[PDB]
Amino acid sequence: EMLNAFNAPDSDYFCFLLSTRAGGLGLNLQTADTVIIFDTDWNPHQDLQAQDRAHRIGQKNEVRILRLITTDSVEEVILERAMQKLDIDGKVIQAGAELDDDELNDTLARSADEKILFDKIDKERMNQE
Amino acid sequence: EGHRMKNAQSKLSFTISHYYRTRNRLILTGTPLQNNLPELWALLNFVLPKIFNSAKTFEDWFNTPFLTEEETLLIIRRLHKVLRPFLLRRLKKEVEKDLPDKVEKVIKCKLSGLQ
Amino acid sequence: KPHRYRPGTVALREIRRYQKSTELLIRKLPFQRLVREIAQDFKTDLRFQSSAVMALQEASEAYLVGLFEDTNLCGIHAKRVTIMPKDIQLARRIRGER
Amino acid sequence: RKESYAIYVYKVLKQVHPDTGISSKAMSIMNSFVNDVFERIAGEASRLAHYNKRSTITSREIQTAVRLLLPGELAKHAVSEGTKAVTKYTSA
Amino acid sequence: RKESYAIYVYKVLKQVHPDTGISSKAMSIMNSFVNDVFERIAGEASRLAHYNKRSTITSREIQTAVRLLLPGELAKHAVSEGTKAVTKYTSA
Amino acid sequence: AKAKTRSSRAGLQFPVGRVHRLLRKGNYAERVGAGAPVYLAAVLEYLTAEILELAGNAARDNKKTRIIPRHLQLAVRNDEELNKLLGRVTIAQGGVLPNIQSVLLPK
Amino acid sequence: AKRHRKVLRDNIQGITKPAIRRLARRGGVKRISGLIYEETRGVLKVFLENVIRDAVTYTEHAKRKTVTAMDVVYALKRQGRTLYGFG
DNA sequence: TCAGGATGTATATATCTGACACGTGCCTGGAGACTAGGGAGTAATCCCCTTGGCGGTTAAAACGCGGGGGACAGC
DNA sequence: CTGTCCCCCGCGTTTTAACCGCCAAGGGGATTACTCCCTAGTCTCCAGGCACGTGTCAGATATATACATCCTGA
Ligand SMILES: [Mg+2]
Repeated sequence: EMLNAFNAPDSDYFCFLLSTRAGGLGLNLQTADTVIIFDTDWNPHQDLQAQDRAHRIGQKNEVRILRLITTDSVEEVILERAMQKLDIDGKVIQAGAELDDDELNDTLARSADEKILFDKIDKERMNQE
Repeated sequence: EGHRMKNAQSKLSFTISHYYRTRNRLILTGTPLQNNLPELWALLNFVLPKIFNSAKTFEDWFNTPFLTEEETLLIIRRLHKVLRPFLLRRLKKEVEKDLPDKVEKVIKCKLSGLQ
Repeated sequence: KPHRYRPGTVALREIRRYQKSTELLIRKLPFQRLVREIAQDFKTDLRFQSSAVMALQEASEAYLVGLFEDTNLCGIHAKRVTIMPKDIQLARRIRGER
Repeated sequence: RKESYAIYVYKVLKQVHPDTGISSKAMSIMNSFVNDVFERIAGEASRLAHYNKRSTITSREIQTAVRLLLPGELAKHAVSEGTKAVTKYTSA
Repeated sequence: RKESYAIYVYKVLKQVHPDTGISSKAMSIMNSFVNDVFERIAGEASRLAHYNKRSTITSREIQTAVRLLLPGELAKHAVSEGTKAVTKYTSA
Repeated sequence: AKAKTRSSRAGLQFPVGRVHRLLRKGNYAERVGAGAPVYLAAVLEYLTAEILELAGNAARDNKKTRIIPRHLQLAVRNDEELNKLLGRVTIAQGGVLPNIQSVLLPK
Repeated sequence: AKRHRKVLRDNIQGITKPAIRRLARRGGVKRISGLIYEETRGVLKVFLENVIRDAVTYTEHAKRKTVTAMDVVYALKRQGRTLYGFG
């Protein structure tokens, strides 16, 4: 039901929550758009799978992704171990400040227009008292 | 999603060998297995119950991740050569070159007072 | 109306059934959690062999079953067939457990 | 190595009910049974000798320990058996 | 001659209730009390050594034996007292 | 060559030396640690003292100045932990605690 | 619930009403009053506290962190409830 | 519910003894000094087993609910 | 022995957590090597403790006397 609903061009919702272990594989979605990672990955391949769910043959829009890592923490540690694990992929392939809103908006920008939209939002964040 | 096969020790793998008469098998995966190397072997063994001599034979047989060009390129070249007729792999770049961008970016954030 | 057995018929069937069989009667994972919690009150960060837990459960069920046997007997003594807390407490008091 | 009495229990079984086998679970039970009895007898013999201010456990102490451990006729037969075994042993 | 703890029990009594005396029957009871406790602790310490495949009974084994013998507060205080005694003993 | 007993070294009222010998003579183990009999003697003293204290209290309650078996019984049976410790012990001439069930008593 | 699971009950509640009933059936109990279930849990809890306390004491003595089957056996043996089959 | 009385319990006073507290001489068992050697402590490896969580099914637990049988109060 | 009422049991329906399989890290339970120091063994000395007498007073026992306690007519 959900998968068909994701495919529905007039989807009421714009986002959905997925299990890394389950949803990471279970999705054919060329109407996918942006991906946000929270779980982190002890085995980088699962992220590669989850990440690339968003762009399969037929994918029309530019995909953007995010990985939310906390500053000075165990997540950085795990992340770096995952980065080390990626080396084997290279072996196969060859065989054959951080919260600056403007900056964040730049990394998330497709056009300066979105920055402008957020500007209005932050002005609203200010407007709320 | 043969990636799941991973460790031949699993019950899944075990019971598959007990499916007996299956005269022709095929594995689909989006990626090679864990960086240790035995996993790759296990799948290759699973697929073709011939490729073996030790579960961890690759640690010596293709001792590249475990000299420069010599231990790298030549060994992984032969890794390729022996796996050339067993692994089929192409990249989306090679196939299409139509992915809109590199579609990549990570971010970092501070903890709240509570956190 | 649908068939209904006279209350107690089923009870006797269960008694025969459970006395005849030998398997454990308490769900293992619930049992483990109980054990682990209790263990935390003497020392934290303990591990258990899975067989250690099994040893605890074999003993635990043996204990409770024996208790129920004696409890049942007490109820009978008082001309009842329904066991009550009073019978459990008595049985333990007579045994010298309290 | 982890010695046990499994082989001895096994042999005994085959001298009583030659066709009957035994599960490994039952075997471990029998193993712990033997250890239990051994300890009980030895334990009694130990303090028994101690009670008489003696330093050596002999067959006399083991015998008495059996009489002080096993119930009724069971004890009588165990004593009879032990006596016989020792008799033969010392002869040979 | 036959030793006992009569004089030690007596001294302890004098250290608790200086004025209070003690009958010979009460004393014989206390004597057998001490022997009982001694044996229970020593017995547990003994098997602790066996359980760990060791052969020396030290204050660690005895301490544990106390924890495995005395209930609640008796254990807490007995252990505390044992600790202090050994501490002072080896300190001086 | 000034002598000083181990009991006095530990500051205990029990014969540490005797205890040490007993541990060896009772064959509890192959070896007996130097701190063993010390630790043990302290425990023996501790328990002895606590009972005697309670026994003396019982004697005082009965206006006696000498501890008798009855007092020992009262002491042990009243204290919860001592009762548990000596739960399987019959004390000669101790008797039983005063105790009549309310079901037997008049209304 | 959906918004918040709120499913934390208790580990003692892991011993269910029917689990207790089954034990009683093996015991030979024909009929069980409603207060038994709570009383039984209380009794079991105590039983386990005593055995576990002994078992972990042996574990501490041996300077280990994993409680073994033999430690449990020793605990039970200590209390006069010798258990066969676990070495 | 209350006073009288019979019994029983408790309480002060001798008094009397034998059991406990205490002094003394002996002697063997405990302390001191010294030596050997092996048991226990301690470090370094390794790898098997434990733990935490998730996925997915399904027997079982929970829950309501009528109604008859036992618990129980009375006599 | 009798009445009565209440509450536990049988049973259908629905929900849910146990069971099993999987995955990943990793950390304590084992091994071995080495060393050192703690205790068994032994010999010598000496006073702490034990058996034995000996005094004396704490509690047992009479002995007379004052109050609590239980049963009953009122
Ligand atoms: Mg696929």
